[PDB]
Amino acid sequence: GNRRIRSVGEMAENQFRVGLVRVERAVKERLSLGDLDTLMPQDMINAKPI
Amino acid sequence: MNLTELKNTPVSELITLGENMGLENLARMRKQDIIFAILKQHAKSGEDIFGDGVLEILQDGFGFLRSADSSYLAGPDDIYVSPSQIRRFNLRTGDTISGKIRPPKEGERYFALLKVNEVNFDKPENARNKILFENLTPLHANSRLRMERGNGSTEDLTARVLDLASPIGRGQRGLIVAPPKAGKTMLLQNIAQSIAYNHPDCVLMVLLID
Repeated sequence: GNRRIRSVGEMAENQFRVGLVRVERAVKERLSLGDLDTLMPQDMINAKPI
Repeated sequence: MNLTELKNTPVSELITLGENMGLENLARMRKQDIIFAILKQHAKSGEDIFGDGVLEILQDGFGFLRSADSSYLAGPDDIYVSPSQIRRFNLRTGDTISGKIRPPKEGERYFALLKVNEVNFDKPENARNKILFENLTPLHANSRLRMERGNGSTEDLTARVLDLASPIGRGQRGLIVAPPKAGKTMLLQNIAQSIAYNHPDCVLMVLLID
């Protein structure tokens, strides 16, 4: 009653969220010093961490 | 604060200005480095810097603004043009760009472009809508580009003989066939002088390779 089962679903959600926050850090660092109507939302999210 | 204005200034005045601004000894320094240091010191005060040049888009996607006084040679004072702005304004190789620039920050080597003010010596709203050169309808030479001076000078004989032999019009595609040691230099000089005298409105460009 004190031990759980963590299958592939949660184990993948955790890693996906880790990659997502690693991307969000750089996205916020860029948008904090960004210019409105200068870049598209596709040139500010590096897909490499995910 | 324009790049060409500082490029036209002599070395002595730039050295004096740099010494008045309170920087490192500029006597043992290149003129380009002096201009770079002056631009850095002037931008540290918060003022804006402006530049211009011909765009040269690289194969990767970025580009620089070459200068005409250096025969479009790769210089340290070239203005970096991000591919984002190229994709936003549909810029191509040859477009004259004039806008505000900033000195390179830590880890950069070239000036960056913030806002473009004038494109091809015209408003960007007129350059965004334009017909490509590959779509223009060709035609034969219609307007007459007379080469005769008319001042009665002794050098006008060459222009008179050229007009009597082969008149030149707008859009002409000719050839000056001549063996070496014939007088091509003087003939080209006379042609250029007659073009600059008779038709000063046309854009004259002399290309001398090798």
